Amino acid sequence: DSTDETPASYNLAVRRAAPAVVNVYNRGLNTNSHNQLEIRTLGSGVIMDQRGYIITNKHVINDADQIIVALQDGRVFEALLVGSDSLTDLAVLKINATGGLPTIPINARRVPHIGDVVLAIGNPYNLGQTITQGIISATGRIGLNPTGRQNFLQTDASINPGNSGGALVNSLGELMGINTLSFDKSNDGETPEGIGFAIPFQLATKIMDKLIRDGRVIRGYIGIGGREQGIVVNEVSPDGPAANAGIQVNDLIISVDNKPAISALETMAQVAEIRPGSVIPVVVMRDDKQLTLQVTIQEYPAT
Amino acid sequence: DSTDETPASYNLAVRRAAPAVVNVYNRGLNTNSHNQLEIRTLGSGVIMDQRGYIITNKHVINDADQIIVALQDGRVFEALLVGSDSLTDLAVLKINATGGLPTIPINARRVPHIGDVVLAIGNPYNLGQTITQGIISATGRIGLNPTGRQNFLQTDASINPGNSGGALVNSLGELMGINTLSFDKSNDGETPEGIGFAIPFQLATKIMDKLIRDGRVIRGYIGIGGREQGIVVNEVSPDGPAANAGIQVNDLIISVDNKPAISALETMAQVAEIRPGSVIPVVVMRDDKQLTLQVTIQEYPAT
Amino acid sequence: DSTDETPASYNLAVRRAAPAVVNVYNRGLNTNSHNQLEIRTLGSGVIMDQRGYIITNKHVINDADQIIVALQDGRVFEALLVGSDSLTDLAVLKINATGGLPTIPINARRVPHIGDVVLAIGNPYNLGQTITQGIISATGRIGLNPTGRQNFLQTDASINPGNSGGALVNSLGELMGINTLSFDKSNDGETPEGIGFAIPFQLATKIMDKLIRDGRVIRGYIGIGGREQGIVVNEVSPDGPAANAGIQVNDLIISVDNKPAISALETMAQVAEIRPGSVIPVVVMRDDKQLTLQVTIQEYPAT
Amino acid sequence: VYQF
Amino acid sequence: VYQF
Amino acid sequence: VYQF
Repeated sequence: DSTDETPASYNLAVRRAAPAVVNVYNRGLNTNSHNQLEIRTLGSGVIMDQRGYIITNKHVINDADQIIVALQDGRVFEALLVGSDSLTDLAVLKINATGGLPTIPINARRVPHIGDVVLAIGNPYNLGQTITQGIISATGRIGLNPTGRQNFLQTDASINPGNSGGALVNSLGELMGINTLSFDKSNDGETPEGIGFAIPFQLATKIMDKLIRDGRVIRGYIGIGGREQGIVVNEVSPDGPAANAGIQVNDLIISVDNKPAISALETMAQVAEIRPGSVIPVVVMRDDKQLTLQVTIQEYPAT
Repeated sequence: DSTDETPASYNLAVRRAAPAVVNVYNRGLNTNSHNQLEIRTLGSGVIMDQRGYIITNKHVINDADQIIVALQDGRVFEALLVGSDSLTDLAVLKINATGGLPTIPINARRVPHIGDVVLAIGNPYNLGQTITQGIISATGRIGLNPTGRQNFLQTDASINPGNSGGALVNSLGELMGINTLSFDKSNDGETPEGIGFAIPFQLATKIMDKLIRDGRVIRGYIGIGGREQGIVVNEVSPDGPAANAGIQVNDLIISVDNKPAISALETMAQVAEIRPGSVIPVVVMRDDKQLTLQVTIQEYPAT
Repeated sequence: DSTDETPASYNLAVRRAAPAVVNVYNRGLNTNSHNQLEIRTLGSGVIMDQRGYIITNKHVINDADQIIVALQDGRVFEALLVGSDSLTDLAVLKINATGGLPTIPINARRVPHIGDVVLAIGNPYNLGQTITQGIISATGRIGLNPTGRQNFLQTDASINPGNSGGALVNSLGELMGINTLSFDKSNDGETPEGIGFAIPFQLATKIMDKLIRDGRVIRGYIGIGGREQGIVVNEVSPDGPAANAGIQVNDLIISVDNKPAISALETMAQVAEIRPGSVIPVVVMRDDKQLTLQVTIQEYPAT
Repeated sequence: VYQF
Repeated sequence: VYQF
Repeated sequence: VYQF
């Protein structure tokens, strides 16, 4: 009836990770503004390392005349847009590294498991830093849009506008992902509950490392469209690889680059890895004939 | 600052129970379809035992030209509708039992407690198997509809369309219930949050066992309507028991079948247990007189 | 594969705190009613001590012709309105103390931490006592309205209509706060998820103690309005302190009452503490001149 | 209100 | 904005 | 449906 007892708490995870999570403000001029900065959109960001590199969502910082980063300790910075990637909806920011910067705990050896308790940390509706608790509902989710699918952690940790670009962490404080999107599909007009997505941390890292190295993310481009044995070529793919190879639409591609092609997704990934300008074999079955065409890859067209 | 630490997780419960939870697809022909199967509605199901008997919601499989059951391991079956019951909104399906089938952990000795952590497992919006975490908010809930009340576990584990017929489990993986309904009542037009209901597992079991034994669920029928000492008879109850007994409306029934009748709910349950065709005493106070009328029960009219 | 295992549960916290949480019914006569009591609004309440003093929200009991308090053990009382305070949205009720009353576990030495697991206990949509689980998302939140800011615990424990005046507790059963408000701001028309506020328990206590001592809450009133070094006076403040002191608007108040005035919030609190009728120094910089005016405080005007 |  |  |  009296308590020397200890309340179940995730405060430790909070104390470890929260300081590294920042408030990102996208400020823009308005014809209305008449020379006065106004907040277009706002969200969150994660301080990845002490050099002052910050991860956030691209849609948070799009078309910004100024980007402001606010730390929980009071410090305010103006940030440099290192680069962004529409495909992953990621963007990297840079800030003054003098003194000390808090960093988000990362553990590359950690395997996120379905059912893991996670906290979402961000700045919903600009109320200030909010911590919500949920679990990992799923992994490898395509998201709301089937096409151009990307791996997503799904979580029922409450996510609202302002949470974008913020962190998802486990009870140990380790970064699990970057909260990006929530599901709103009408489906009879009701409101979807407890369904939000995060870019997995491993992907976040790789993309950040590529945006710091180059102003953008560099991928190989074949310029074809098709749906999932073998794969069918539907897209016109005009110019570039399609012209260089003179590919014929309506054909099925058995294998490419000393590797099998059962699923287009595993294939599309492979295509992106390869450097731009390289030429490799493509195996298609046209009229039940094993035809082979040489083709030059090129850097993925900017979005 | 480094972790050999273990993340708080419900993965164990997930690994124990999830495989037994299936994707249920109700496919129907359309005048539009022109001979092509289209998904009318979709939901989830629980594999109760290795014979391949599956529990799901009735409203999920209603008016199905075909019912498809998809396991998480990839296996797909077409299922036989063993039977359904409007009253509990339950239905049982049967599938090919060759090889091995995963079963949902059941523990009949387990007592669900308010405050127990639970996971909801199902296929919301057909995104794939989703795990949401909540607690048992209440037990013995009537639901949205007061009349014909049934016991419901109430949970704040996020439930969406697609979750119907799926499983609610505790941290040990044990089946707590079958997710059935969520609360949407306007009440000023706002959206109710974290309020969903599940058929308790004990009831699920009893009903499944009755649907496997007979094509339907068999109950005793008195054909009367009334509100809650003694109970008042309001309903016309035309024909059957009411005619056979020639019951007089506006009378109060003190007791029946060697048992007291303080509440109609405890009484209505009793009536359902008794086999159809049996005759027992009914005690009513009409004009302050202890009148007794003999009456023959009959099987509850199909819905 | 078999379980002597123990399900993760918050039942203990439930068993300790729930009995003290009551159903509060605000009943009022209608022109429609024609002499019949109807429920205007309903909510919850917390039994603070065995004398039968109950905390609830003011908006729950406003304009009540009768107030009914229902305990979970079945007991029903009619309650006396001890007092209410618009500022904190709190109200205190009194009921018959004969026999035994359950009390909400309070631990004044306990420090609520961000990330602490908490349960919300209340009567949403009058379904009966509902328990939802969340964490403490934040502390010291102003709420939906910036002006007249009050400290709020923010929680993602599901809160719905009916939860107002009920309790927020930790896993030990200790009272963390009084659920009061949830966030509904359109912000593009979507529905905010997992964002609700509670009056911190410490404040609840102080206010209850003041409402029992006097019919109301007594505060000092300066009658000025201003926004956040030094503070600027904007409000007319007609009569009372402003006239008595003959304060001049557009001036900045450096310090008051042997204490510094960097922020108006820390200052406004101080003003409220001081007893009505007292006179203290006020230091303002007008035209870069350190002018001083004597002024008499008065009891805050009723709302 | 209850039918059985 | 704050009145007291 | 997939372009790459």
